[PDB]
This record gives sequence, structure tokens and C-alpha cells, in this order.
Amino acid sequence: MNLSRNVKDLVEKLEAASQLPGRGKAIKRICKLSNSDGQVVSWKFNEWDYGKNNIKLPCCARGLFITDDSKNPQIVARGYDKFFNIDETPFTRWDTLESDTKGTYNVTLKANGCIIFVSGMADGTLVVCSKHSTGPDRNHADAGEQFLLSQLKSIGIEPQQLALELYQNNVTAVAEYCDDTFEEHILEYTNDDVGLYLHGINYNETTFRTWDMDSVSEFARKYNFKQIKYENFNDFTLLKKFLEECSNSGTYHGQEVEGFVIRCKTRENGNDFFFKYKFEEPYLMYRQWREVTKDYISTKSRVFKFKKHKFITNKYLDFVIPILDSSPALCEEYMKGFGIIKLRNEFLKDFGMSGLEILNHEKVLELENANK
Ligand SMILES: Nc1ncnc2c1ncn2[C@@H]1O[C@H](COP(=O)(O)O)[C@@H](O)[C@H]1O
Ligand SMILES: [Cl-]
Repeated sequence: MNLSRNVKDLVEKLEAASQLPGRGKAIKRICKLSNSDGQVVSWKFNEWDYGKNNIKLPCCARGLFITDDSKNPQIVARGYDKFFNIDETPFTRWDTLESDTKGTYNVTLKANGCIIFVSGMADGTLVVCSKHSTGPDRNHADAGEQFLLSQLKSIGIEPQQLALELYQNNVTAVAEYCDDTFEEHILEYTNDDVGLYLHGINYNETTFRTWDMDSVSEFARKYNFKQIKYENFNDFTLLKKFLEECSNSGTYHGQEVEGFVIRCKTRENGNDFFFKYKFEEPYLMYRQWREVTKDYISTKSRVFKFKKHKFITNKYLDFVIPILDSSPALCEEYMKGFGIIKLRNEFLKDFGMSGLEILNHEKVLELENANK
């Protein structure tokens, strides 16, 4: 008779929102369980419908999976809420966050691998889903399932125990997995270590409540998950100091960083809230280099439409075009998404400056080379 996991109100609200023609139309997708052969419903909204005070959503979870019961639907799997970059929304501006949020501020690196949700049902089933798919898509759900079973065998923990512990806490584990079949990202990642990383744990409720990272680590050691680096800053001023110093330095712990995911609790009602701080440079310059490289490999055309980093991009083309012309093997891997970072650093070595050092004296050097 336990109605503590009944979510039929939210199910009714989602079904009603499904019929809405154009604004806030609930998107429904029925998947089949890979273990129990039963069915689970995945709900999802349009991205442009998120994060707007004029568009109230029944739930704000990126990834939501509910059971297929007409008298007691239960949230099988829940992901994080949709959270946005700084200044992207009026409630992620650099001034509103200090006023309306408190500590403790937790900073993790931006994920690079595929995201998977691991939960458990009453029947001991270990339900592994991915971006709105459990049938199964990217099929990273099944890849991560194989990784998880392999790592559970390595510690002798049966998947039944993990499913039962998830069910008893009514939690979904959000995990990032990075296979070697994955492509390279523009900025290098020092936590490649192919396997399953545990990004967090959420309670399967309509509202967003996530475990603190220490509990996540304790759960991960209990189930052979690869731990994730993070740092804690108690106040907003310390966090702004760390973020601005890291941006002025471009190195977190001797590594190139694309972005940070920062978790905190809102000052009013003490609810969890995430926001992203993305370092625009040197990500933009490197991605422009990669795009012009792919354009040359596919067309042998070195004309580009960019307005920023034009001189350094032309120098990069001067250095790299002979390499691409005379190394057909490098072109194939580059098009497949490999060797981007190595070729980038080869150019950075030829030019004699670091990427940040290039960015610092760039208008100086561009105007100087134009003047000559
Ligand atoms: N560590 C992370 N950094 C950035 N986005 C994340 C992370 N973990 C999960 N996401 C979610 O992934 C989605 C965007 O991924 P993508 O657009 O494929 O880069 C959004 O729903 C994010 O909230
Ligand atoms: Cl509800």
C-alpha cells in the first residue's frame, strides 16, 4: 500500500502537457527494459522550453524514466536538472548567484564521456539507461552496462546487490563513461582512464535532490566506480577567486580545462542548484583550427570565414597544410577525430608560444605583423 513512490500526479501532468501543440509539449517515448522485458516511459521537453519563468514545467530533470503501471507509476530513473552557463539566464548572472545561493560550492570538471543512469527495481533488475534510451541510440547504455558488470566482477559484488541498494534508497546513479572508441574533444582530458566514472547520485523524486560528493565517493568505492576529482569552496568570494585565477591561468592542476560544473544550494529553501562556468578561450581558437583543418582535408581550401584569431589561424594553416598534403594517414585520423590535440601542440611548438601566451600578445602581434 506504499504510496510514497506513487507519482501519478506528475504522470497526469506530463500526459496533459503532451497534448500541448507548440509550447511546453511533453515528449513521450516508451522503451522496453533490457532485463525485465517490461516497459518504461521516458519524458523529455524541448531545450528552448527549459529555464524560463513564463514556461513552468512539471519537472526539470534531463532524463526521466517512469514505470508502466496505471495505478502506481514510479520514477525508475532521474537525472540532473537542466542547468545553464553563467549569464545565460537572468538567474545565472554573476551577481544574482551570490545573493540567492549559499555553500558549500562544489566544483567538478566538465564531463567528456557519455552519460548513463543506473537504477534498481524491486525484482533486482539493474536498469541501465542512457540519453532517453534503455531498450536500447548511441548504445552507450549497453557499453556502460558491460563496463559496470566487468567492474562489479572485479570486486565480487553481484549486480543484484547494487540494484537493491539503489532501490532501497530510491536513487539513480548518474555516471560518465569514456571509451577509447570515443573521439577527441578540443581540450585534452586527464581523466581518460577508460571505464565508468560516478558523477553523482539523485533521489527518484519530482524535485531535484542530489547526494553530497563524499557520500558519492563512499558509494563508488563500495561498487568499484572510478572516482571523480572535485574541490570545495565555502563562500562565493573564494569560488570567484578560484575561477578567475584559473581563467587567467588556463590550468586547473596542470591540465587544460574546458569548463566547470558548480553545485550549490539556493539560499531560499536550501535546494540544489547547478551552473556551468565555461572558459571560452582557448577553446574557440582551437576549435576554429580544427574546423579549418577538416575543411582543408575535405576540400583543399584554406579560406575561412572567421573574424577572430585570423593571423594565428593563417600561420597554423601555413604550418599544417604541407603536413596534411604529405601525410594521408594523419588526414584520415584527423577526420575521424584523432590527432587534433597532437597537431595543435605541434603548431604551438613551431610558433614558439603557448596558447595562452599567444592569446595575451595577440592584438599586439597581429597589428605588428600587419604593420610590417
Ligand atoms: N559534467 C557535465 N558538464 C556539462 N553538461 C553535463 C554534464 N553532465 C551532464 N550534462 C548534461 O548534458 C547535456 C548537454 O550535453 P551535450 O550538449 O551533449 O554536451 C545537458 O543536459 C547537461 O545538463
Ligand atoms: Cl507528484
